[PDB]
Amino acid sequence: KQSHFFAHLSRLKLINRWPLMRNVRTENVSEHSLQVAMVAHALAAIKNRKFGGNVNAERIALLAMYHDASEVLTGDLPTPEYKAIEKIAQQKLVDMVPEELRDIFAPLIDEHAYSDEEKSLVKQADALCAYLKCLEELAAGNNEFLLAKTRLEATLEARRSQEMDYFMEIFVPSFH
Amino acid sequence: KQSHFFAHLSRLKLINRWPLMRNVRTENVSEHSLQVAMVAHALAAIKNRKFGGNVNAERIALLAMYHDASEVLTGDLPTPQEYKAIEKIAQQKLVDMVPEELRDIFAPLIDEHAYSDEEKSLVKQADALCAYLKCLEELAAGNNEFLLAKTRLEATLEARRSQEMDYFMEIFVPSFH
Repeated sequence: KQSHFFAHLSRLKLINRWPLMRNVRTENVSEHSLQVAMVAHALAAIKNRKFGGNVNAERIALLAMYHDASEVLTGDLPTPEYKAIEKIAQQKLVDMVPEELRDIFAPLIDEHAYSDEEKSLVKQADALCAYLKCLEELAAGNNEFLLAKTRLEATLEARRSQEMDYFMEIFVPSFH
Repeated sequence: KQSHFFAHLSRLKLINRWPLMRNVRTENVSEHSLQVAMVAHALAAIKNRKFGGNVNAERIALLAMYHDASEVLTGDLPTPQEYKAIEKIAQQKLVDMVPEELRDIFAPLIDEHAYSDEEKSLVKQADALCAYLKCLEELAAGNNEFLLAKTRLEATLEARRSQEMDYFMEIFVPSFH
């Protein structure tokens, strides 16, 4: 009868990111995830408004909100077959959803269920938010994020798009 | 041409909730908004799935995400009403920061203006639930400062009672210990 799904989701805030480093401010996955939802929805809106897109931006936000949800079960594995830790964790999380509601939540949690465009937008937003964390940490005189900023920059180019270009041009200078 | 909008949104994680009590763990507005969006979405999908709903559950999530956004300009004012006009002012300040070409997208998310009545009701249900869930968390960690808030959030929840909330409470809420 009773599901522990939301009980586990409530632990996202407990999972800390960037653990191999001194952080001026510790960022948890719940915070990261809201920021990614917000950036991803903006990328989607921009693509629709300016670059011919036909994206469900509200849907994109919701995917972004759940994208790192399995980490309540695994913790954060920092990136310098673990896609298999992740797949298992996502399934175990989806298995907690009552059967009659599970088809709602499965494509939110399971990244393999994302269309190629949805996953592109979500991963653009994730890299920008990671990059933006690097700038905030830099701006507060923390040089430990120098390296991370440089590879994030390689990632950002790899995931380059018109909507990212716009975002970077218009909203990112303000983070200095 | 450069907007400070997202630079200000980034600050939501700096704003702390329940300021007048000792918290076992301090909850920020970013952590709250996410949990509200998750709850709001679930209350919308449940209504749709089991109780004859026709709501856009993704729209509802988005709104929930932005419901407290203006608090990056005002901070958090605990629950006691000209303070509504002041929140109205902070919102429009935030809206004014959006590039003109996107402002019609963002304006309705920040101001309680888009909101259809069912849509505003689901977000408020979710906000009350998440306030209540936090009271449960603190009580179960040994913190009696939250009893009183619990008692008054239960009256708020009765007042906002719905079928989909009844479902949520019965299935998902006892597990928070």
